[PDB]
Amino acid sequence: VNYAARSVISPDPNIETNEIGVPPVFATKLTYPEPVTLYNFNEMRNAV
Amino acid sequence: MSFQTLERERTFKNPPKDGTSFPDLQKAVKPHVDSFNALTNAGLLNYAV
Amino acid sequence: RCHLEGLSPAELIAHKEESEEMGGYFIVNGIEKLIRMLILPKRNHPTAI
Amino acid sequence: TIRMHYANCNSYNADFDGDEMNMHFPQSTNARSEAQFIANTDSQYLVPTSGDPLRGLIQDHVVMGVWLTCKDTFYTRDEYQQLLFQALKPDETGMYGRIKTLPPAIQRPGIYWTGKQIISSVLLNLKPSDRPGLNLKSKAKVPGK
Amino acid sequence: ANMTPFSDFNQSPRNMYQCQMGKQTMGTPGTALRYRTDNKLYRLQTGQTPVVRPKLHNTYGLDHYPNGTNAVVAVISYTGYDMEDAMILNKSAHERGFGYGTVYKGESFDLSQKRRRGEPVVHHFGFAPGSTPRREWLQKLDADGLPFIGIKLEDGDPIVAYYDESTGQNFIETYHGTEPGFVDEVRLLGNDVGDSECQQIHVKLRITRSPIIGDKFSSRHGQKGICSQKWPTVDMPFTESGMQPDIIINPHAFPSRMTIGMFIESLAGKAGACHGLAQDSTPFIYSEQQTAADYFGEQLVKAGYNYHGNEPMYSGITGQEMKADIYIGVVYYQRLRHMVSDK
Amino acid sequence: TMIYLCADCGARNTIQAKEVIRCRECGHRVMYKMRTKRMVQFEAR
Amino acid sequence: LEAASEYVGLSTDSPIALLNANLEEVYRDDEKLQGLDAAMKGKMNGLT
Amino acid sequence: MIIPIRCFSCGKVIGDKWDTYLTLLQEDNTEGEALDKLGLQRYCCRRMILTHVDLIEKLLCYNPLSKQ
Amino acid sequence: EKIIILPGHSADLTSVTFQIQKEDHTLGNSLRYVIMKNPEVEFCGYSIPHPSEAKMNFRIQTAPSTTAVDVLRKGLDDLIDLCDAVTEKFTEQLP
Amino acid sequence: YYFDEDNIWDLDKFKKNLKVSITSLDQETMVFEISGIDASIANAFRRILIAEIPTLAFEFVYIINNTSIIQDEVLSHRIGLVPISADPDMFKWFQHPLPGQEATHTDYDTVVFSLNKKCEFNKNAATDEKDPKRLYVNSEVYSGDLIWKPQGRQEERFADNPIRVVNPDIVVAKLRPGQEIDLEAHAILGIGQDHAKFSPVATASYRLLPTIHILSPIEGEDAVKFQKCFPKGVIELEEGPDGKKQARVADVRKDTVSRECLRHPEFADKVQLGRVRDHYLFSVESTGIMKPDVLFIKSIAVLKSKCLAVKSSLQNI
Amino acid sequence: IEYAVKLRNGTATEPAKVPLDLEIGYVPPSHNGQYPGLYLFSNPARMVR
Ligand SMILES: [Zn+2]
Ligand SMILES: [Zn+2]
Repeated sequence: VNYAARSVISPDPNIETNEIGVPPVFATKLTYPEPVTLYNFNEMRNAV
Repeated sequence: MSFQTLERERTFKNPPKDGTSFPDLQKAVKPHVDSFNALTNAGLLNYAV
Repeated sequence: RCHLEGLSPAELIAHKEESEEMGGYFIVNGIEKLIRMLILPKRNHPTAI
Repeated sequence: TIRMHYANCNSYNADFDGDEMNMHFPQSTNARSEAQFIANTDSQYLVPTSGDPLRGLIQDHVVMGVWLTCKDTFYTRDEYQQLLFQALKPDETGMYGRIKTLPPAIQRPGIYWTGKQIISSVLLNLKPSDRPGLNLKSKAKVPGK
Repeated sequence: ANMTPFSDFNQSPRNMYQCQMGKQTMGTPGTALRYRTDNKLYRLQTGQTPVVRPKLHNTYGLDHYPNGTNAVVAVISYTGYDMEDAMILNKSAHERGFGYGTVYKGESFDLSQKRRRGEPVVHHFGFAPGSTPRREWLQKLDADGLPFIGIKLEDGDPIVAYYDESTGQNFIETYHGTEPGFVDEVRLLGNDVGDSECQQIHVKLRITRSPIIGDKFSSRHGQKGICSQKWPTVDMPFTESGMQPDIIINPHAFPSRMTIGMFIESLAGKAGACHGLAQDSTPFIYSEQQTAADYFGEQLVKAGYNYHGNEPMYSGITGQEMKADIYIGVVYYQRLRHMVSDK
Repeated sequence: TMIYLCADCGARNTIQAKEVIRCRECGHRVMYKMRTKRMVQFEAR
Repeated sequence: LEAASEYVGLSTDSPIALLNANLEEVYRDDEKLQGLDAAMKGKMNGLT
Repeated sequence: MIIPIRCFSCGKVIGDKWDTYLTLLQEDNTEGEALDKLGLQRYCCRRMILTHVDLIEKLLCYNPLSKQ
Repeated sequence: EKIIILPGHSADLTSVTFQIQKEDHTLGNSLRYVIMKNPEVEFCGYSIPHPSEAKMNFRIQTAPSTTAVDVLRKGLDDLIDLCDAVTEKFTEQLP
Repeated sequence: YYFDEDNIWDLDKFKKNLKVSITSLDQETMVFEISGIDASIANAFRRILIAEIPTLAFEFVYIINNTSIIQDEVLSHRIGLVPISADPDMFKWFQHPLPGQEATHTDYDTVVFSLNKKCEFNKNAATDEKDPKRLYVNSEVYSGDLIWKPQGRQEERFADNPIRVVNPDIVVAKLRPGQEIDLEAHAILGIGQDHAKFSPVATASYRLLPTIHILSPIEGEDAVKFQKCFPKGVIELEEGPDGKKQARVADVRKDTVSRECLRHPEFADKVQLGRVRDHYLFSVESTGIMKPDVLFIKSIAVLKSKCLAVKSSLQNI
Repeated sequence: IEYAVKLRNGTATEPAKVPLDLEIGYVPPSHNGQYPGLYLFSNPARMVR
């Protein structure tokens, strides 16, 4: 499958039980689409 | 026991030209190279052919 | 049948092997291949099955 | 390398010695929506072979729990405030304006809160908007003897 | 198996793990590395002799070939990160030169294979008569199509330059590894008896690999872990003397594994380092009449520290002492080999 | 032309491209390249 | 010794030769060994 | 390889404190306590210049530019 | 942005969360100690979201009389006076 | 909301309760007692000593030629680790290069050191003695050869105190005939929290003064045992005409918390070991940079400065 | 054993009567037991400790 990374995994107690850490390489490299509407144009502007 | 260091350093600076310092590594490799020596000498190939 | 048997570690470091070279490996294309020892039934000893 | 919390561990059945986990990312919005709602970690709190809970706090947290709940532990003002706050961590999780505390279990001649008082303080500061207080009686693991 | 101190205090599965996993330490594969064209070699920049060592470890002469380092391991569950078999790594020690791995990847290039058939030897290394790009080619590749010695390479960049004779247009092959590597030596492997062109190059890339979060470490009893957070040096615990323990192991990991041999090793190390001894730890020496623990403890109380091995440690972030004392030993952490390539 | 090293004898051999590689005195069949003067920077980390 | 000699049935002061001969009779067959080990592990688990 | 300047746990400098340690075992007939004359009181900065393999002097005898 | 007030502050500015950037326990702990010597404060504890990113969440709950900003100001002045006393005695010690 | 009414802040009472004494002070080591200070301030003083105060160190290293055995990145690292003697406040900070990166050096920011040694064969050696100090000239690349290069104004700025390496005898690399090292190291200012090589003081740490008190006075040979447990000097056997032998705690500052007694079966009743909660015993051993007096003074100075910083940036709001 | 420990030290070496490597294989008799045949083995490609 595309859009799916993989790594060896260390523990962290500080984040949450919900949340998961994501290293910078996965963040900067894992992409997903976002439609652009009236009210989040500002965010996508900053993004690009 | 104590750290053999002065022997280590003196073997490092000028390697021993007499005999390989740690003989038991050779006695560990002994099986293979002795089988091959027994190939060449001690008449192994000759008997076969 | 090699040119290193009995050579004292000085004559080894003067060549390009490491002092306590142990030898025992056939070299093939540069990847030192070796014959694992296997285990066989006992020689000549008439056993039951 | 990614980072997770101890809690989920006993579910994924990893020892975190250096084993590795696939991270996926559903692209569209239908998929991530149904995922976020049906399969959000807390919403899988009961393993479905039986009813018993499969998540939980683990080794350090549990024995330090036996050391904090124990009646022999007393905290002053400074340590109590600091510890309660470290437990809550409001802003990043959110939801609250100002934290509320309990009065000290023993007061004179020095003000010393007790540990179980702090576990109760946490249970309070996560109280829902208007839900009546919890009550429970159930056997612990460490036998009393 | 013999060179695992106190090998007779461990639950045999753990001695089995430590055996099978010591055979993969990132240790010194020898001393002649300039003349080894092997594919992937690992060298541990700063290894040192174990302070606890079974005398056979000197007899077989391993000291030529050390495997790992000696870390002041404080058994403690303080950071909170080091649970579930992981551990920590004191950042100051991690930057002052703890196990500082160096990978060697020697990749070879052979124009002999790529010629189709028929026409004679065609391709050669270098810059064919004609122009060459300036932007990266002339930066890296010297003049002979052989790269500058020691220039840092990034994935998208050439390593060797060869050209067909017919088209006369230089081809290129880039460094297909995805991690900044260096170049140490390039060997122009002559073909044979003689009278031939350079038909093979051998470029030995020296990747550098410091301990990155995930790089497994291991004591000599089966406690393979992960470097989890690289905790800052000032936020670590500390004793009445001042030594920040360099690597924090987890207490909840010793039961359910039966590696009490490791605690014994801690005692032995803190004894050996103090006086200047090399504590003999061959299996089966110390019998039930007098425990090994008692002997090493006599040694320690001689040196000045507590007799069970304990030591009083003040925490780092609060400044007050830990109510109960803590355990500090001197263990041998033969670093493992699984860090970034696998991950 | 470049400068190399005989692997065994260690002698500068100055071979030019499209040539018979060999040690001009040894008969050996391997040559290392030598590191020239080059300005590289490395952070002290 | 007590448990084993009891399972085979001979006394504790038994003759060594007859004891050994019985034992030899014991573990050529294999089911009697399961009996012996049941009894022996019984006594040992008691001691433990 | 070379002595690990600035020992791991503490921050003391021990670079120069090996070539003057080695010529104590060498010619003073002393034991491992020799290093105590060097000013190493802890036992972190003491498991550095005691049990360090100087594995360079066995490696520098490999110059390719031997000229011999 | 050294100190920025996080968005949970009550309108009365009675329960504010300072967020000091580029700082760790080194100042957080001692500042908390000095603040707790102040009677009119009800709650003052410090935390860190994640040690990698150097952000220290502070937090002060105060009595209705004085707002928390003035409390922090006085606490910082008091910590400075503490260091003043320490340096005074210290530099008196040696010649 | 409960304050206990004895925790009131009062600068006069605090300043009066505080006491400092300096046991020993040398050019390198300093041991002194602070007292009347709560734990957190001791933790802060220790932290600022280790982490926060600045000191020059070799950040960048430009190699022009390095054919030595030692890996190049290893050699740059190990050069960086050496310490340099220059009062770190005579310089400014280094504005780090964002894009637009080259023109980022000035005479106040960075100082340059340079070394170069080519190990050439020494022929005067009679026989084979691989010292190798005698077989080869310039064999061991020392630290003392890192000879500073003045950059303009600096030649008169630091004329009174030359910017030199702290220890002229550290080993940096090792050579044999034929190879060479040639490089220049750019040294800048640094804050220890980023990297350890900046931290001026190697070892700065404290102990809470132990307290030994004998509940029931021991007798006779047990006096020998009790003197023998703790290290020398801290336990005297009292010359008392009544009876024959007892033991009392002379001076505990030398003692370690080792807790040897409490293991004994018979002693456990007779002695406790506690800790004076407000007596703090600092030890600070410098590395090569500055007199530890200046270290501690500048450490509390740095705390003062960071408090001023947060104070002003608050005053803005 | 006797002739071997003689062969090590001073006594001259004649052809070894019984070679040290030999393992004399006495198989005792017993009911329902391994068949008893005295086994005097003298070949290589075995294990010897
Ligand atoms: Zn040649
Ligand atoms: Zn140290």
